[PDB]
Amino acid sequence: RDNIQGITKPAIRRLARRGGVKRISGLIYEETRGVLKVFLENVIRDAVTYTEHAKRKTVTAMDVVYALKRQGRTLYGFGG
Amino acid sequence: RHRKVLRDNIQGITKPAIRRLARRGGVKRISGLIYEETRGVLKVFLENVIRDAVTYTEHAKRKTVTAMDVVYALKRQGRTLYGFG
Amino acid sequence: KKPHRYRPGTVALREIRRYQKSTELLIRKLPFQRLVREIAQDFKTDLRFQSSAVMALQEASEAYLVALFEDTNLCAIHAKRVTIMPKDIQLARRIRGER
Amino acid sequence: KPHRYRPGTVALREIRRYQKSTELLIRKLPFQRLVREIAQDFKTDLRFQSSAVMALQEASEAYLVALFEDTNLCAIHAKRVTIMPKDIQLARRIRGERA
Amino acid sequence: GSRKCEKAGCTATCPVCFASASERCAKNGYTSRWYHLSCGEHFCNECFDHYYRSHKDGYDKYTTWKKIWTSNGKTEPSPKAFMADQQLPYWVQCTKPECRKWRQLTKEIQLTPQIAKTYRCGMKSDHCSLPEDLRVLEVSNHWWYSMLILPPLLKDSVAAPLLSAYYPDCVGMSPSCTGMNRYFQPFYQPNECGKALCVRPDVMELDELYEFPEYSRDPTMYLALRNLILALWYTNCKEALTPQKCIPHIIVRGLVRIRCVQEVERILYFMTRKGLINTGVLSVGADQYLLPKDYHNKSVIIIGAGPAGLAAARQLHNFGIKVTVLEAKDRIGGRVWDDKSFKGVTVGRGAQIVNGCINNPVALMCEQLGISMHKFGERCDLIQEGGRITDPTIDKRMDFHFNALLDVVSEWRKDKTQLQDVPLGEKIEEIYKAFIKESGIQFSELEGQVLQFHLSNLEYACGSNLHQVSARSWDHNEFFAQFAGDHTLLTPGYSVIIEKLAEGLDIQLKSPVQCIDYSGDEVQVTTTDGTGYSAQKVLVTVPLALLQKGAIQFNPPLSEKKMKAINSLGAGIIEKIALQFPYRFWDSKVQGADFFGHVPPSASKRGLFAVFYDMDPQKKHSVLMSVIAGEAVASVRTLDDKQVLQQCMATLRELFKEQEVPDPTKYFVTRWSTDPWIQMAYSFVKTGGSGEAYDIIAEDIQGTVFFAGEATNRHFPQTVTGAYLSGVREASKIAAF
Amino acid sequence: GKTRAKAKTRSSRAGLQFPVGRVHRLLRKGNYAERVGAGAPVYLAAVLEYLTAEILELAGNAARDNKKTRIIPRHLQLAVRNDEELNKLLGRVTIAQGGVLPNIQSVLLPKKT
Amino acid sequence: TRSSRAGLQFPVGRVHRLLRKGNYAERVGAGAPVYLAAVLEYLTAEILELAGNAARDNKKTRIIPRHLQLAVRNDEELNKLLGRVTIAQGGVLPNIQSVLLPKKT
Amino acid sequence: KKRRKTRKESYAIYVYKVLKQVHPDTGISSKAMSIMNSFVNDVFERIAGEASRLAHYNKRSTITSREIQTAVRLLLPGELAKHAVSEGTKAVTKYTSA
Amino acid sequence: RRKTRKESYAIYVYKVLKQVHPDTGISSKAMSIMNSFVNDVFERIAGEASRLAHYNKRSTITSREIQTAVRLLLPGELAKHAVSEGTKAVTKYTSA
Amino acid sequence: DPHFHHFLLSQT
Amino acid sequence: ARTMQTARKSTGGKAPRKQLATKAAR
DNA sequence: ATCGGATGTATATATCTGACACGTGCCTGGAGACTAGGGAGTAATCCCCTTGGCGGTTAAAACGCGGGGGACAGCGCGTACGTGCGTTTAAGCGGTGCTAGAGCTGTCTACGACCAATTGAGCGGCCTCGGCACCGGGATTCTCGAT
DNA sequence: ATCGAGAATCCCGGTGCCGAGGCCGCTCAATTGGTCGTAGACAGCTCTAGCACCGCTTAAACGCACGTACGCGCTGTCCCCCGCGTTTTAACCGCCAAGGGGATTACTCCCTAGTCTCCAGGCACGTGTCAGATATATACATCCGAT
Ligand SMILES: Cc1cc2nc3c(=O)[nH]c(=O)nc-3n(C[C@H](O)[C@H](O)[C@H](O)COP(=O)(O)OP(=O)(O)OC[C@H]3O[C@@H](n4cnc5c(N)ncnc54)[C@H](O)[C@@H]3O)c2cc1C
Ligand SMILES: [Zn+2]
Ligand SMILES: [Zn+2]
Ligand SMILES: [Zn+2]
Repeated sequence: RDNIQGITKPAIRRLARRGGVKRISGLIYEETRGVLKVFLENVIRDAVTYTEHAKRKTVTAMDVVYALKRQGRTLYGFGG
Repeated sequence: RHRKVLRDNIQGITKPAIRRLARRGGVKRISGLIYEETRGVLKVFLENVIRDAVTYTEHAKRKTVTAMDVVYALKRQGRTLYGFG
Repeated sequence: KKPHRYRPGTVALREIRRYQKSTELLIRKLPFQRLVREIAQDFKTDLRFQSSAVMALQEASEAYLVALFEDTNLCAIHAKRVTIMPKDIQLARRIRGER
Repeated sequence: KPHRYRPGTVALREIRRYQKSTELLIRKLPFQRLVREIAQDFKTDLRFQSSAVMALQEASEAYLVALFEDTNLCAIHAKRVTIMPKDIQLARRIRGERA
Repeated sequence: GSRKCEKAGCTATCPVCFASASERCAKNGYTSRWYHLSCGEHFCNECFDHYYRSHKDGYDKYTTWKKIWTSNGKTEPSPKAFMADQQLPYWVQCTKPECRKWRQLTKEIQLTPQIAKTYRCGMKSDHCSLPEDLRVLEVSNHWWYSMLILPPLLKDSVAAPLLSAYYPDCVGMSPSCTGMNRYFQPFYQPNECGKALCVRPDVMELDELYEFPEYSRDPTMYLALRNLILALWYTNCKEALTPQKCIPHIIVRGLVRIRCVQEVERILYFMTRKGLINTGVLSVGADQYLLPKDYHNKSVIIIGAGPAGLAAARQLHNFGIKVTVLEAKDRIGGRVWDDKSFKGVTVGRGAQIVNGCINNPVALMCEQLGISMHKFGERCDLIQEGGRITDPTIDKRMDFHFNALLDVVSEWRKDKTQLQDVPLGEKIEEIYKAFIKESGIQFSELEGQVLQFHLSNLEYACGSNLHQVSARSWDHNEFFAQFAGDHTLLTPGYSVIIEKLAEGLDIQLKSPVQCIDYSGDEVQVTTTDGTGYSAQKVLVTVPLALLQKGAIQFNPPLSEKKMKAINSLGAGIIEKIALQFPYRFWDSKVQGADFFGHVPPSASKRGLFAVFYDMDPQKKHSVLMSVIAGEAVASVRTLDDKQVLQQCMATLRELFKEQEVPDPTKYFVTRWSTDPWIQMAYSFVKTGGSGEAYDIIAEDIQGTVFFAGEATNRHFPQTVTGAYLSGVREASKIAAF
Repeated sequence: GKTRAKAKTRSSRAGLQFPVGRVHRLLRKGNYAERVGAGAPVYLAAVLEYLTAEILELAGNAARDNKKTRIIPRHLQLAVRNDEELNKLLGRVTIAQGGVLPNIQSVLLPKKT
Repeated sequence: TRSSRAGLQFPVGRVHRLLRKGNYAERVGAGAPVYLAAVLEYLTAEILELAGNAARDNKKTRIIPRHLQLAVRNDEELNKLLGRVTIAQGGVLPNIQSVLLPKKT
Repeated sequence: KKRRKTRKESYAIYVYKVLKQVHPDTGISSKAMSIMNSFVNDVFERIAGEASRLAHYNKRSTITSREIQTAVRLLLPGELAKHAVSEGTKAVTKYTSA
Repeated sequence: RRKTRKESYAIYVYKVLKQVHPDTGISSKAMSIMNSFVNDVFERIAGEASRLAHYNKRSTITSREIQTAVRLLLPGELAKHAVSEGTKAVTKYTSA
Repeated sequence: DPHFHHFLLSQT
Repeated sequence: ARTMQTARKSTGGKAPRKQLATKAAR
């Protein structure tokens, strides 16, 4: 239940702490779940498109490293 | 020659010309030191673009830069520009 | 005797030294995994994931959010503010071209 | 009875014109001499087709124009209506221009 | 599951679910958790999940509502809020007189004002005989509200359309919701400059917190009911607003509606007593009294039947309080006195202008009477003797300088105390001379004469030569929010309002009070002919001048403090002349303007007919009115009416030099100065004086002797409105006892 | 002994107006795959015909709606930049003699009454 | 070992396969995989060198991806080659904006 | 003056034909025609390259219409993907029926 | 039955690490990151060789195209030493 | 702020 | 008082204008 | 502006444990030695299209001079969120079970290059006029300084 | 508060002219029609790795109080930049000259695909350490009052 809300307010605090953000306002967390939601919607949509084309029921990691490469967000450490 | 000296090497982009580009961009009021920095930014952009374009002109061993040269070198920098090829 | 406490910002700045200093993955793996599956159910149903792919989407989540707080933080500092606000998030997203 | 409209009527009306028009602004021979001058550094004694000079003119105006779009959003996000050079530095840094 | 409630201290020994939304609803049985809305209202964990959980059927309905509640409100959309706003059954009270039982409506029924207005038990055996749900009584326990989770939010409030600028839930209305007299603007709008008789929709006033302390923590319910009440009053100001009329317009789900209905009566009576509603010329008779029998036992003598005395008398009478009015003259009205003998027009010998109609009691009373006022235009040409209209540039130049002089006065006074006060006139003069000295600029004789006009206009306003009026305090009242909007000519005259206020009251004419004795158990009042009156309380509304003259013997005597305040104010004076003509000789030159100015030939003569008023806004009849102010009031005291008329006609023939002027065929000249029971026009602050004087004079003595009148209203001195409001003020004070 | 047998070309065969042979040659001669299938440039010519029809359609609507009878590249500028999705396909592409679609920020508009 | 025919330590034949079997040209010349192998050995060499010194600064012996993170992001040119590339388990350089530094007396 | 030139290609008569289909009585200028020409080339190498590496991932060596369907469902944003796939299947089947 | 395989660069990356700081090891995540790094640069340079050969009406990738494409990708100083090592390996190759 | 208060509701 | 003026109102000498800034405002 | 709890953080020392550097075996892809058609270096020419100069006009740029409004420092006042402590609570762990589907390997087959003759189709040269500029005159609208 | 110079902007009308559109030859790339090895759909196994489930500990998440400091609106004060007349001045334009270099066509020829076999390089696969996390106890570095 409430998969999105599962991104905790301390987790968004922690990512802001790694980013070098001192103080966090009120409605930051709603928009943060929204932005993360949009980004994962695009990446998952393109990964599913990469996975239906091989006609395979299982999404692998090379699928999504390819999908991150194509959106100009290349990520090493999983092959390819 | 009647005057017409260098006076301004890379300052051709007169102050009203940078005003005209900014007002195409939708900019109301322009501060004072904007113009020198604007010449600097334009200089950096052209240095990269024709540094990359002159290499395309050198690889064909040709001494004349063409339009396909700079459209290709603009494409490679992710700034693709139609209307020339 | 009862004060001890700290300023609002010592725990913040020391916390920036720690969480900039360390590297590990820090959104919890089962809520994140359920989140990726529930977003994944919309485009197609009855899915299966490798685990390292969920790690990979976790890396894209931390990279994209963390970099968005880099640029959002420079946005709000450029307003002579030390506290980010949602219009700054909206600004850096428009500047990167995310609309 | 001489009386100028105001600081802003020439501005906003002239924004309506120079947004509304289409042609290329900065003049042909100083820009052409500029491209040849920067061109002399990487190689001596070059030659240009004229349309390629128009091409560098077009991409150069479009990159500067987009830079003023974004630095305008920057300075408006400071509750200012005037471009200042640190805003230019911000958008070059936020976008990623700042090497 | 359990049978117990989450809330600590809840007396619900058997929670049942009101929602029954989930096919899995627990009803009266076991559930993992009972969610509490009030002591009598709960919903089970299943129905909670039905809306709260994404995989449940009621989630859509809850997310949509959650969105509207976001584009519309400032409170967090919780499931409990959704429940109280969307699912809680309505309750309505049976209207059968001998029943009056409260009934729960079935969950699909949407309560409306029409349903509430006529509802009886059973409206879809003796349905009225079925016992009332035991939960209803509970609502009238003070702790009941304390265990309400969220405050009531009204639906479709009559106040709503007047408050579209506020977050509905900040003024007691629900975010999920949605031809008045233009002068009715009871609620402050966000970011508004002050204006008279406005209330904040979102904040309780000081007197309100005083009367209803239990709302200081959360004023939500009060504000909603108060705002509704005002909206209803202004929607129809021609009838007494009663609880019966309000109740149908209170729409909110849940048992809380019962608590709202129970509170409306308390707030209604407070609003009535204070004079916010059920006021003006509204008349109410035996068995229609506006306040409970609890206020009725008491008695009052009101001295003076002008706007102040009649306001208080009208209020007290309508309240059900025993009132007798003693008036010195052979007529009521005081400084309201209209001449109805002029052809097709009513001309005030006294007051006739309304200064700022927005929220003005006078505007309300015109509404109640179906009277139309004429709004003055702005134009007022400055015409010279003889003929010349003043050049627009000269006009603007001297207006600017005149007001610049006032600016520096206001700057000079900032650090001066009453002990350092100097006359406004003297101060202006000095500043003027010292300016011509400083800057070599020199004004023409005409420019100087135009300045004199403006000075004259100040003297008219204060009812005094400027060398008598305080530089520090002349405009003291503007510290407080003033009446905004149109200035109008009350064309039918103030007398219509006066008549209406007095109609049916116990008023004794030709009964000048001479003695007031409040040393015994009740006040003994004796007239000049020895006639005795007595009552528990007495209100004096006699003019400032009469207090200054000491025409009434007080025992015990007024305090030294009061006497100092009384003497620190000036009994200001102006006189009026009205002239009737055979035809409208001024139309060519004046061109429809409501008035025209008269440039003074000299400083000494400046207050001699400075402004002429066209007394027919329909431009059909030919009556002019003018005023005598400042020094000129003195110059006229030994002249008979004919002589004053001669000087006015001489003035007009000068102002209209290049044309002929017909003889007047009828006229009057007022002598307020020498009317024994009045002796003035309106108060002002004399040099050395403070606005606080108005408050001090206003102060009751031992809750036994009360004071009203224009000279007791610090916010709104001088005016019929101000006098009227001082009477309403005192009626409230007297009725509280 | 004949190579005639009704000449039905390729474009028509599919009911389009794009060169299947020229696009097909361009798929084989850019080293994209060692083998190129049967009906691939049929599909791809269909996609490009749809896209061409969309952009020229919106430049036609804007072409009447700014009172000309001829598409100029300015109409391609504000033709493309007004649909959301065509802009998202072309968001990194400058088109020459395009200019800027008229955008004015809210703080620049005058603070009148 | 055509690496030994050229004096390098990269697979000329495997890279040569990968140039021929990616459909780049129709045909690939002789000297080219020698060239590309030399370039990649250069880039590999200094990136592992900066991970070498910046690995010794953590007093370790095994380079972990943190050392590749700041080893890339410290030099300008390696950062500009890799400015769009996320490294998994990398983190960030300790950048702190100067207005956040708590000042006082 | 009198010498062989150099055969050349384009798309311009095809763009003119689709202009005849959409708004049949409406002109087009020359630089706009070169804009559309470079547009068709730009999209053409976009989905051609997406077909290249999208066919390279699955250890294939052949570009068929399923690959172009996937690659159009990667570059075309949403509503623009769907009608492109409907016209694409209509042209594959409408081709295949002969 | 055993199982297939799939090449890497890990032995070669290990060898250059032995050239530079020889008594200092490497961890496995960093090894796979270096692996996908050199695949990334390999596809950038081979791709630029494709786009550069696809302009001059030529269908052959010799070393000179790799010289130009390296002089377009790598910025400045490491382009100089990269191309200089490339001439060292072409000339050091063919002089043998 | 005394300025704005409603006259009939500030008589304490 | 100044408030008695209808025709040709004086304007000078007025204290600064106060403006209600409530939070209940949308 | 100094001093001390204190307190989070840097500094040896063991310790298990396991991830990596390494030794054994294998098999297939690197390579080595030929051939062959063709891609491309290399010459020479055609001409054209870039560069250069020079005079005549002048739109634009430069520059001086009001002046006001926009940046910005101070400053007071609200509120919201960082800090820290008691409560919970479900995430991690860690084992256990089940089988769906990735992956392998083999089967059989419909399909893309190879040539190779056949041809109209798009393209360049070359007309030709109508739509956009484009002055040129003229009523509308909006702004800005007045009431 | 609301109303006129007046200046910029929009609405028709002849002109012109030239760039958009169309027409006539015409080389060559599409087209059609067969083959052919082969890439790939297709079947089936396998086993392994993903999914499911259950109990325990607990770090982490949640939630209440609280206070101060961060946001933000008002105030003043300066100046830098906007606006507009005046000079100048160099850009724009037409045309005239010269040739250096792009495009072309041909010529010759070295060179890199293509084949077949040969073998060791790397790569799968056990293996056992020495590098690091993890306590674990221990003395500094700087924070935060309180002086
Ligand atoms: C010429 C003139 C022009 C004015 N213009 C305006 C105007 O344009 N607009 C406006 O709003 N106002 C105007 N005013 C002022 C306005 O009329 C007064 O402010 C208002 O009438 C005062 O109200 P009042 O009730 O306090 O007193 P009053 O009207 O003065 O009445 C007091 C009553 O007390 C009575 N009284 C006195 N002594 C005794 C006694 N001993 N025993 C019994 N009764 C006694 C008097 O007879 C009188 O009836 C004007 C007044 C005048 C005279
Ligand atoms: Zn229920
Ligand atoms: Zn309860
Ligand atoms: Zn009943």
